[PDB]
Amino acid sequence: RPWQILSQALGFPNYDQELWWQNTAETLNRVLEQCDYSVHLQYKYLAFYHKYILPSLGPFRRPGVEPEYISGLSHGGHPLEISVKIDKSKTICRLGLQAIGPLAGTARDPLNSFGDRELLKNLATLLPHVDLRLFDHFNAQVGLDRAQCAVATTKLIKESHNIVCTSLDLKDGEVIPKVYFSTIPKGLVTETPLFDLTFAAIEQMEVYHKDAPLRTALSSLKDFLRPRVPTDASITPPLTGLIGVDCIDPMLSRLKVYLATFRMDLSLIRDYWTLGGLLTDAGTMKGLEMVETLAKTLLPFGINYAMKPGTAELAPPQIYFPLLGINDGFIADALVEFFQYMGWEDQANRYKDELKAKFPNVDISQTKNVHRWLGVAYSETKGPSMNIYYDVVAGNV
Amino acid sequence: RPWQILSQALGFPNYDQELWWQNTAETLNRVLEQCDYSVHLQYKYLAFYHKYILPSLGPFRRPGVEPEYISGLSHGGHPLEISVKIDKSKTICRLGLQAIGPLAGTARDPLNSFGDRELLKNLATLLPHVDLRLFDHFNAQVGLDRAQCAVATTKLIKESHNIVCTSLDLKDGEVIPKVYFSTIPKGLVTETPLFDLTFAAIEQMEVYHKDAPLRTALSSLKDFLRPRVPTDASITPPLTGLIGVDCIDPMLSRLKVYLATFRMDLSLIRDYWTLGGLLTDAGTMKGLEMVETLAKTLRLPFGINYAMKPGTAELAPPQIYFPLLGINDGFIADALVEFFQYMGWEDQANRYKDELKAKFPNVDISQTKNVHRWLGVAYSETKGPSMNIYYDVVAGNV
Amino acid sequence: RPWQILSQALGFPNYDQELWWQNTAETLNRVLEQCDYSVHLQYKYLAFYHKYILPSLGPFRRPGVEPEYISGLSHGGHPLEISVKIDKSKTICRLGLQAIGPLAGTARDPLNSFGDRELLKNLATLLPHVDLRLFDHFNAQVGLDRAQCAVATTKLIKESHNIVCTSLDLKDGEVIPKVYFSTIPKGLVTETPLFDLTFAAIEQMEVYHKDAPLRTALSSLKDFLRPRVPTDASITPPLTGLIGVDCIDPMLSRLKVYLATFRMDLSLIRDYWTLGGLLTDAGTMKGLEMVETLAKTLLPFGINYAMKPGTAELAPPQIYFPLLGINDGFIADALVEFFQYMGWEDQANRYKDELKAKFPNVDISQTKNVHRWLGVAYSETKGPSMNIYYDVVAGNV
Amino acid sequence: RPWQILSQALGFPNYDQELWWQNTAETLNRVLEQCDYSVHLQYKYLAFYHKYILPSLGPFRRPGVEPEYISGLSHGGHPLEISVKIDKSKTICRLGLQAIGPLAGTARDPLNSFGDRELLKNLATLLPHVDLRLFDHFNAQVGLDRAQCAVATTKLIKESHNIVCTSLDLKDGEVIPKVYFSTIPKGLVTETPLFDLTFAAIEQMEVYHKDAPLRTALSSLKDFLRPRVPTDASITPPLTGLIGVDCIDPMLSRLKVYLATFRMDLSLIRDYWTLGGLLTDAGTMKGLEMVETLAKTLRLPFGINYAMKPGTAELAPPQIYFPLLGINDGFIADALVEFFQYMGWEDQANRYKDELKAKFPNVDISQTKNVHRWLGVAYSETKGPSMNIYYDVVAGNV
Ligand SMILES: CC(C)=CCC/C(C)=C/CSP(=O)(O)OP(=O)(O)O
Ligand SMILES: CC(C)=CCC/C(C)=C/CSP(=O)(O)OP(=O)(O)O
Ligand SMILES: CC(C)=CCC/C(C)=C/CSP(=O)(O)OP(=O)(O)O
Ligand SMILES: CC(C)=CCC/C(C)=C/CSP(=O)(O)OP(=O)(O)O
Repeated sequence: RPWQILSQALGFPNYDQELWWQNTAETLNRVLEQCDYSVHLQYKYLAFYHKYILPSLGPFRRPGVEPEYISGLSHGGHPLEISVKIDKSKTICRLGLQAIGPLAGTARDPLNSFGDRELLKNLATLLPHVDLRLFDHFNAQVGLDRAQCAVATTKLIKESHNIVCTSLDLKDGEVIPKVYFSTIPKGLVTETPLFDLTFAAIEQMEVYHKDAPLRTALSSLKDFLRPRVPTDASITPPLTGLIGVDCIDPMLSRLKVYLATFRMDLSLIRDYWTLGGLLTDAGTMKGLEMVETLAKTLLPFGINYAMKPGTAELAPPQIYFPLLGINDGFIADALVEFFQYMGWEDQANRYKDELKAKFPNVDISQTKNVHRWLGVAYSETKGPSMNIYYDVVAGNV
Repeated sequence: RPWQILSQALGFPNYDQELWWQNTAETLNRVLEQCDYSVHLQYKYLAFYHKYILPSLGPFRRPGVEPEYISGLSHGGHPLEISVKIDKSKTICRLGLQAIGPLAGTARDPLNSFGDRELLKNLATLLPHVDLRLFDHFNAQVGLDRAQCAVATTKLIKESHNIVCTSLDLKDGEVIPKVYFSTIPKGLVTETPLFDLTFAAIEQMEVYHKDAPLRTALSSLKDFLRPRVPTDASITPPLTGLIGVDCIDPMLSRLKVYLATFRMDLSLIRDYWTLGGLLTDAGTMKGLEMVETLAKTLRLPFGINYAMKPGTAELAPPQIYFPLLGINDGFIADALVEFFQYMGWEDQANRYKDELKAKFPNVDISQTKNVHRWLGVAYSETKGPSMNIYYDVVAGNV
Repeated sequence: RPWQILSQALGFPNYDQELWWQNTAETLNRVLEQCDYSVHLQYKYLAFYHKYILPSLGPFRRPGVEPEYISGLSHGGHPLEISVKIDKSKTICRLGLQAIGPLAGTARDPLNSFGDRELLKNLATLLPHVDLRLFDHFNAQVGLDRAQCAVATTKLIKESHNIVCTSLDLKDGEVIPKVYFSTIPKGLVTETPLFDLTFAAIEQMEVYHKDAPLRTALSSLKDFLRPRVPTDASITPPLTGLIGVDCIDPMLSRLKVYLATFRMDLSLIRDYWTLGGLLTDAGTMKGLEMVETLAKTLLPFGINYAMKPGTAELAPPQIYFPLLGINDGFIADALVEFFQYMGWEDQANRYKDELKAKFPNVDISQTKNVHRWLGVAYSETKGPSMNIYYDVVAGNV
Repeated sequence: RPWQILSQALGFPNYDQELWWQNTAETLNRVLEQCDYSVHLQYKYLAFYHKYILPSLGPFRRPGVEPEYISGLSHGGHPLEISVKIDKSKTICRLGLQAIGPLAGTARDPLNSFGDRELLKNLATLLPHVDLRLFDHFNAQVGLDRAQCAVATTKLIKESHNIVCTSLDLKDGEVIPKVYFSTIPKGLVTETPLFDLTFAAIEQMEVYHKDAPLRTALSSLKDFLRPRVPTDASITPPLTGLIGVDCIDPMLSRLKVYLATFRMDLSLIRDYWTLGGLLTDAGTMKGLEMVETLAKTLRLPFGINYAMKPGTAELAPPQIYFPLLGINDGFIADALVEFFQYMGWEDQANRYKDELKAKFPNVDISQTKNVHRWLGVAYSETKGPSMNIYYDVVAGNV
């Protein structure tokens, strides 16, 4: 199998990398097989993962070895998730990580401020269409100096000592990077409202200055958000907690504004999904029915508003449900049910057996940490989709 | 001597780093001695240089070995300069380089777009006061993607295939980084006027949005520049060719707008120095007299660098850079002696020549015309007059 | 194709590595395909080649860039050859290289004394059955200190400033390393006879002390060689110029003693092949007829005497014919003829078309440097075989 | 101070290297000062240490972070010691380490078989007189393949999962490497007597084949050892546990055979020191009196190290190593003062305690029992008496 062949051919520079491979790569290869990637792409993505991602992952937290940097991306503190994005017809695999610098979580780098960009630089000489300009824009607007990073660490739990996260879509035959910047450290240290910071960073983008439609969409979103998030500097959910961009040509990149909140019920889902009554069309409502059904059939909730240059009008957000603490066999049975409801019979009929085969070392009827998040979306052009995020290390140990 | 001891202690990871050391470090150690740095700071800076700068300099261009990336920073194509900044009371040493990535000047990195930031990241875990926000801001506004970088290379000579360069001030026992971003590649690829792209990038700075005084100073500079630099997309002089920032807290960083031009005479000097009559105070006029005198005493373009600080509403006189490539270095030394006497810096005058010879022991500097590359002169209200002398260190050694 | 997929997935740390890949890896992948390696082994070997060999190859000599170290392994000074070993039924691909240290050919490393062992160390943590003890034994007996290496360089042409060479057999599904140590630098600097040095280094092996049969074989070989190679310190071919070992368990390793000479004619072939009349059996003679025929149908000639612990009796050597300067289309037509004579009809019928497909950038009817060496062997148990060494860079530029 | 300046100039590639520096370099700089190394040599050695030794030390074992490889070189499992060698006229500093590979103590490298050679290769391009031939010889004779290394790990406690270690003498402004190869893993895996495997490896040396005098000295040592060490395959004392060489021209290298044993009293000391009566000369007897006196003034095994040089036919007295782990370090300091007075080294006696406290400022050395780990004593016909004091530097700092 590719993951075994690459281990034979490449070995490992060090033991943490070897332990990362032994705890993730068989799962990754399985996901790729299940999603119908050809063998040549399996090799491509696994070889890429070996060379670029393994060294980015830092030490492998395990009994007796407590790293200096502890990630919020997973239950055991490992800076890695693997996700799938499921349509009617097809499934795409994606990696989410934090790239860990070698002084991360110590005085010289308290918020792991440098590793992700270093990874992106290696990707920019690897891949012709990687563009770092929006990364650099937002790193400039929300990043902090060393002293400020140290102040932020005294105000934040260990699992939130970060400023950026990276995801890599393994799509078509390419690697497509996207990043998310956190607003909280800058809000805490500057005592500036999260809302003001978020929109000020956005309004200073080059593309915002050139694109009237984006400015119109952003003004509707600010109207919607202003009354719903804090006006003061407090970290009171609901709040504008992340800004996401795609590492592509800025005029093509989707700009994402992510809300985090700890309350969700039907009223709130409806409010978020329709932007308080702004969106009342049939596509929107069909999406809403999906999301309501999913909630009935079934960490903060997330709401992600995505905007593109050239589009004046806002769409429904993607909504993220946290699943940590809920039985993974229950979740699987629920998703089978939801897939049937969506008419995705094939996905329903394979979901549970494929889930087990992804995570052979664990008994999913006994685990509660393997499914970590579920995202749901509905797009006027693309259709409905569902994003499932897995704590791959929890699924392997 | 420190440069020799460090060569013995540390060796070299490869032969290009060894050649960079054998052509630069003895000079650098000399400069630091001549500037009255203590032995401990000589070690600090030479060890820093070995660890951080040698790998950043890439291959050492030499007969039989042509790198893929050729720098415009020096005559022989070497991405390094060493400068001194001279006052009444003190002299400080500065390094200027381009950090060369390992695929620089090839399809995967046509304009060497990544090495300087990588160096800066390493400096940010080394030094507590290094700040990358303004670097990242301007890299975002004036940097180009790979395909654009490839287009730019078809429109620029090999020595101008760059977007950024870095200087490191070796001051107060610290290393203070500053960078300069080139506007030309973006201007060429986007067919936008240099003046428009320069000020649009500046106007999107976070600090510009928060600081009324900086906006006001910028606004006076634009009024001065707009009728003097092109309004079209042409690359013709005087032009806004570089944006400089200091890699420190954005609220403390000096923002620089550098003009390049070929034409200079006393009336242009006055125009640049006084911003066409805007500045008429005694300090300004005393400065002007100094700069005129230097010009009389004395091909690359002239430079004119307008430096602005958040919290300051008013423009000061720029620093003026005289290009010295092609002029005999013994003449330049005699000219500087003369100028130092005129400023009343007798001690600097009496040591300049002997010190120059001792900086460059492997070459006869009276026979060279490329060792002195630039001379910058400045006057400050609070700080006094200063002179910046930029040396092509490799031309001084090979 | 694997070589293209790996280039997409891995990129290159630097431009010399990229140029090595662009001048060799398509050829390598072609060789592996032609030899019926499965796709999974093609990936294994090409990924291995990317990770381990590319950085070992040093700079890529090209117009305007003259490295400090110039290899004798190829016509353009590149430290690389690809060879095939052909039987009746099957063909095996092998890599020959010098691993170039980053100070090679300069005062701090005048004879490139360190790179090969550094490569072997990385292989010893990659591959479970790699054994370095014989490497270290011979490096101890024939290696030189810095001053001695500098003296040797004043007495040797630039293309012979080396002490070790490495080959990697890509066999079964493994990588099997072998090395060759040169005796000449130590002979020159110490003014010791090459014969004395060679046998003294051998007689100090641990396995020689434990294995009576090897000592008996070695005593017959010394009897045969003593009158034929110099008794003085001169570098007068015929001479004992290399010692070869396999980097495996010393009790399994073949020990090789390689003679170089500039004269070969029928008398001498017969003398070398039969060890001056010692070997007169039917297998030996059948081998001799092969070798004579090959010579008629068609750098020093080489003669390689291989011995194994547990075997008291010497076998016929492998004989190496240099082909540099001879037309590569002529060579191909000759080999087709020789293959037919051996009854290897299938090999004959595909040789020329496969050769062209290995080296598509060149016209083999116009080149004289692509075939560099040919080795012929006959083994009592294994049968006849032929080793063809290609200047892969000459075949690509 | 140099250790601080280098930390400022160089920083650290990772947090384990930073912790190694923060627990060792201040001590090391102190030792070098105390030994009257000039500031330039202090820089030379501390910069060398930063570049070459810090990466070789692997992870810094500490609460919450357990490495895969645990060294027997120190009490806390840290692969580092610092020693001083004291004469009448001078004191020199030595580093002892294991160079830890990145897969050490795991399936791909169970006995850390590659790191020390890799360090030595880097030293061989750094320093002109470093020679790897004897290293490679003994690595060939006593080193093991992966499967054998895995077998050995099942028969040895974690702290003895090693085959080699390295010392670096910081002498004459140079770095002089030496190594010690363990015989036990080969003895265990092959079930061969340690005595037989030790001498078979020695007897295959190129220099042994060329040097009649060394063979003769070896022959006298074997006669002495054969009735004292086991004839069977057992790992019981006194045993031939290490072979030491200097990484120099084989014809100049001292070959060492190190015995380990637990039992010592005055009659055993005499036996080891005189080789059971073989040596009876005045120098030898004067040495013996010294060593007896030290023993009276004063768990790891005792060591006895027999050092032989090509061209010398006759055996000299060994160096004897007293194990000091578990004994109070204030007592040891008082004992050494007493011994120094007895040797007539008044100045060394008068400074020993104060200097010890200044070497280890972060710990109260009067409360510790692991900081002094070994004390070696030697007498040489030509050179005089000497004392080697080995410190667990990390135990002196944490
Ligand atoms: C770890 C935190 C803060 C939230 C977990 C959920 C998460 C990382 C959503 C990322 S948005 P994304 O995966 O990029 O959604 P798509 O546009 O790729 O479909
Ligand atoms: C314009 C071209 C071709 C190269 C750049 C010229 C150059 C080295 C400008 C340096 S300005 P700088 O050294 O930063 O002067 P200060 O403001 O530090 O006094
Ligand atoms: C470059 C020089 C000195 C000779 C060229 C021929 C050469 C390298 C023969 C190697 S012997 P080898 O390839 O290992 O023969 P096999 O036992 O592998 O069949
Ligand atoms: C025997 C065990 C458990 C560890 C080795 C003990 C050790 C550090 C011996 C060093 S002998 P050494 O420092 O080389 O003495 P010198 O001959 O240099 O005077």
